[PDB]
Amino acid sequence: YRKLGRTSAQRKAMLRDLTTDLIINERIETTETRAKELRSVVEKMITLGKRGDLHARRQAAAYIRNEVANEENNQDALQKLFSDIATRYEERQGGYTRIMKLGPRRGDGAPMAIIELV
Amino acid sequence: MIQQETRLKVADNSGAREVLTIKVLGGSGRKTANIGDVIVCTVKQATPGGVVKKGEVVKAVIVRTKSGARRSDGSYISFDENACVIIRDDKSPRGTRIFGPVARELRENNFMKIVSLAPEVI
Amino acid sequence: AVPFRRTSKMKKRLRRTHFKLNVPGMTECPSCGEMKLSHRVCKACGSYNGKDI
Amino acid sequence: QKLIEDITKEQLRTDLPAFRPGDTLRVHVKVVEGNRERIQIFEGVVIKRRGGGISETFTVRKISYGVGVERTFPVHTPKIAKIEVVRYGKVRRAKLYYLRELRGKAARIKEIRR
Amino acid sequence: WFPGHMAKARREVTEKLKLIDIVYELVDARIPMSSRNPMIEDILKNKPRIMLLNKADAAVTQQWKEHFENQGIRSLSINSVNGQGLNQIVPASKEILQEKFDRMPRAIRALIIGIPNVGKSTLINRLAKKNIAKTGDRPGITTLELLDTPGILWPKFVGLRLAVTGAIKDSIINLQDVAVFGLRFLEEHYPERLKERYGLDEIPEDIAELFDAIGEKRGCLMSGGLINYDKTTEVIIRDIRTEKFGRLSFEQ
Amino acid sequence: TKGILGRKIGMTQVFAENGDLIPVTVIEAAPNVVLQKKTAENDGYEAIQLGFDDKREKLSNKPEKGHVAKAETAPKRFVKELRGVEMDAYEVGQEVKVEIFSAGEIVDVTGVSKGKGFQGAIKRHGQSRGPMSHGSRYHRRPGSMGPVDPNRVFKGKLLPGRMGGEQITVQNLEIVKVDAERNLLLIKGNVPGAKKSLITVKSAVK
RNA sequence: CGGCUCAUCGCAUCCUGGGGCUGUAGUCGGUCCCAAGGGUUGGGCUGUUCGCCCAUUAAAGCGGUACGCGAGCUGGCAGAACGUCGUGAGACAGUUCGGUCCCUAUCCGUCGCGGGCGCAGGAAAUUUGAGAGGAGCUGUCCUUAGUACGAGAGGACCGGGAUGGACGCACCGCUGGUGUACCAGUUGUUCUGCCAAGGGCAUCGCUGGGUAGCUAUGUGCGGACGGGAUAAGUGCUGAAAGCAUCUAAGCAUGAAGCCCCCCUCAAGAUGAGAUUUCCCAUUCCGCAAGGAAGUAAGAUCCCUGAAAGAUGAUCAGGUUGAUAGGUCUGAGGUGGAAGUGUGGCGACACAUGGAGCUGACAGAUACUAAUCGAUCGAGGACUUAAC
Ligand SMILES: Nc1nc2c(ncn2[C@@H]2O[C@H](COP(=O)(O)OP(=O)(O)NP(=O)(O)O)[C@@H](O)[C@H]2O)c(=O)[nH]1
Repeated sequence: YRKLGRTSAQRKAMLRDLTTDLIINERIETTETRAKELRSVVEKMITLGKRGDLHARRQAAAYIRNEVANEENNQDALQKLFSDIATRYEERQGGYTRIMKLGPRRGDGAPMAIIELV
Repeated sequence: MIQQETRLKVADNSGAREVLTIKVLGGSGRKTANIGDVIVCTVKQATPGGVVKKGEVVKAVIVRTKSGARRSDGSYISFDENACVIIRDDKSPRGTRIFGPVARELRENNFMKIVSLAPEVI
Repeated sequence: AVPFRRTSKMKKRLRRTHFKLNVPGMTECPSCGEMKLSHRVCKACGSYNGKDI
Repeated sequence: QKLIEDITKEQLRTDLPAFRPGDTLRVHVKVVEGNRERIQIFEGVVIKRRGGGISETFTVRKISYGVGVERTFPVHTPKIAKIEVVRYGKVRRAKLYYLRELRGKAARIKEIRR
Repeated sequence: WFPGHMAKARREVTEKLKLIDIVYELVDARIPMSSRNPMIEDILKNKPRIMLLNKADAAVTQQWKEHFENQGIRSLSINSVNGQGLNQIVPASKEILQEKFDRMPRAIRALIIGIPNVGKSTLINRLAKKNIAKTGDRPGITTLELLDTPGILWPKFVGLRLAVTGAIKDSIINLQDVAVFGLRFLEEHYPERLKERYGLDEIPEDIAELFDAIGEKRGCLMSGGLINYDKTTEVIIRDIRTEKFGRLSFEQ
Repeated sequence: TKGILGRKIGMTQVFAENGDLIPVTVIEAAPNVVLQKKTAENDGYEAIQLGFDDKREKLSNKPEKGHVAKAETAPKRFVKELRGVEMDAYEVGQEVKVEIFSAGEIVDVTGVSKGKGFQGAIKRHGQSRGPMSHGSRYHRRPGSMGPVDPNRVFKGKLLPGRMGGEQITVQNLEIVKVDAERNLLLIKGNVPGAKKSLITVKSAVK
């Protein structure tokens, strides 16, 4: 696994907020290396969504930050998983995302990509 | 894993208490002695009325290692309190009788007089 | 340490040889385009293997 | 290691009993000093239960005349004759390392029989 | 048991054993006979020399002096604090050495050596009226007309009676030696003296048990009621060198 | 002087009719198939081209495609020879397995070492440390190159370089057990090579 | 200055090998040649070389290279105390403490790793081995054997057989260490509305463990068998020299030296090796000499990875696919989840249940990601022989 350029306490918080930002907007522009590591933790989030246990909720609750997720429903990031994300991915086993890569930006040299839910 | 300048304890009734190593007899240059090696020794604390006295320099045999005495046969032995027997010249100790157990690693060499006085051999 | 000499007008021109960077990979787009870096979605059309994204 | 585990069961011994990591069992060790086998029965408490298939292992601590004796008897070895349990003891964990220190009256709290 | 600090120094210094007229030897007043030096006994021949037994603070001293005097050597006891016995050593440098005083106004240069920590560094400042240097440890310095404050000690190293005056190094050479032996002199010669310093009623036989009887009165414990041996080694040598037990002898 | 060569898998223990908890290696290779006979009068000396772990046509190549039709075997990988084998029982197309080795026979291994990456002077050349305290910052550095009057460096003085990726011979090893059905050789001791890498198992050169 | 790293080097040898002569009955010895291949210590106490002590060992070899090595390390002049000298200012190969010597490597050397180009066509593999490097130590013990020996005691030689140390090479299955996204226990506050259960931070909060990988103190293994030529010699044959001779002719013999045998790198060994197998002998411009332009065989760009790795490269792989991740089924690890129920005044216990959880470890599985494409890359010159 990639150290992602930050320290460990930063590293665990580096990605949890991405997962909130993932399942809300469904489609993120991101630095591809951070994107390349992220797909192997949020599929563990989605498959943990596909249990439906209350015990399945709390393990996500230790991970997913309680952002207000979808407007005018007050659907939480937790409450968007098991009511909408699980039923959107009932049949497909594995491979819930992909990394279509993009070019580099102007003032970094950093290669880019796009993470969606598919 | 005894070394030079290692604190050892008495296991026989020699009256001695604390033993500081000087040099490992086994081989030449090496300072690591596991079990049964001959270890020349000095004495930091002793009971007075006995065979030897305080600060005497004698020879001795390791009995107890905290490090792993390991057989070829897969078995393992490690003691807690690193003790040592106070021998004189040959493989016969200068002690009267042994405080506590000695491992069964003295079979390889001819130390089969201290094994006779053992309360336990494991 | 110190550069003891000026380096030459030769060897400086003889140092930059393996410095000049390679051509990046260029592939012809499969829909409306002219050039696009291999394996990655072009920014012109925004399509990849028959998929608008 | 799927192409290894097949050879292992053929040499494996099943005649063991299963046991918790923190307990007291007795073991019989076949010893070959000369020509006579001094089959001895070593009993006491156990600490380690580090696995290994072929190399499943455990440790036996036994106080002896004022000092404990760590025993690293191999689970998969014919020199073991028989393992016989004594105390199904309540132990919080699978690593009783700290009773290399509290050697005295701390063997009771860790040996709540069950 | 000592480096090129006393033996090596004396070796090169021994080269000035012809310009020296009177030699001043030094032995301990507590123990006379072991406090000689058999290396300097071989370099110092055919010279009048006077023996001195300093820190005299008497019955055993005088007795030994009588035998020593008849031995061929003159013994004069001096002091380090008071001015007593210095009125017989000053006039002896021009009387005993009358062979080199009126034979030719030549100087009287003296060589002062012997055993360390027994009264060698304090032999210059009271023969003069000014301090020069001083150490309370085993070592000293490395320096009438006098340039003499070195040390003889022992080139190669009976020692049980030696270190009770602390004439050698004791950082770590041996500390249990003075413990196991020195109380026997308090047992064998003056058994009544121990009954008051720590308040013991009767001296027991186990010399290790008398440590714990002393040490629990002391309080230099180590862990959980256990009295430390090595600290109780210190409180015995701390008292015998300050003469807390009084005036005691060694050899008879 | 015989030899198979095959991949390794892991490390195990096997005790056989004694307490001997012997560390054993996981050397499992398929029946080697003589590729091409080197004869002395044609190619300077005698040898046996051997193959192992044959792949499929995805990694095949018209050079290596005709390399095997003389032997009539699928295109495999790791094609090595054996300078020491007999030139009698090793014809073109012959198949050799583990049925050659049995119990109590000295073996030899030459295998590719682990690549530890670009280490320092310490773990490559066995260089010890300097003093870590007492004012000296100096440690973990290979010391002076040597004298002054040469005004140069002796080629052979140690220095931190990349260590690994070269072969290692280990002689005087023994076999504890053979199993022909899983095609497994078991070697007492330890054998150089990371997992899934080829191991020449040649007869222990007495 | 002395050490620390590290070395290499001489022989005038410290031990181990090979013989000589003595005061070597046998064991054990001093002393003189051969010999530089390895190997040659750890403490107190010393500024520390000087010296002293202890324990060692097969023995702690002398010496050189800016008294080997400070752009690699290691302070290890002003103020004072002093004594002494000079009236004093101030002196001193006089004594004690306090006391800051800088560097990003350009070049050459080194240790690696690449890229170009060569090797009269490309490729793909396999190798040859001139030449270079590494390896070269021994101690105890057991037989033979108390045999050979000697008034005795003593007690081998030659030669087998165990077992160590040092040192080198490999490796994680044992044995332990490590593990910063694993596991639970717990403090302090804050945080999701509260309770419960959780998150954040506090050296990774702290303490108890630990997969993987990397590791030594752990484990395996090495220094064998030997041949060939030589030293000192040991000799045989005999000349010079009617005897005779180690020597001149001519033979042997004989050392851990030295070649070679083990190992490793080695055809950029410009002498560019050699087999095996591919691959075609195009289209074209120029009278021709030739020059291009497409392409094979094939490699690569590019992409997912690690057995690899500072990057390059190497290696596994690129949709007739298991390279990676996910998914499962597992392993190993910690080990008794939550919820609920019971019991307890409660703190908590017990039940459902070796539970729940898990980072690189397995094994299946096209579910995602390796698309779609592009580029490079040969038509084999010239003598002469044999065919
Ligand atoms: N009471 C008493 N004390 C004395 C006597 N002599 C010396 N001392 C004290 O014991 C200490 C040691 O004396 P010293 O002369 O420095 O010993 P040293 O033998 O000269 N040492 P070094 O040979 O190394 O210079 C001094 O400090 C002094 O005060 C004495 O005769 N009587």
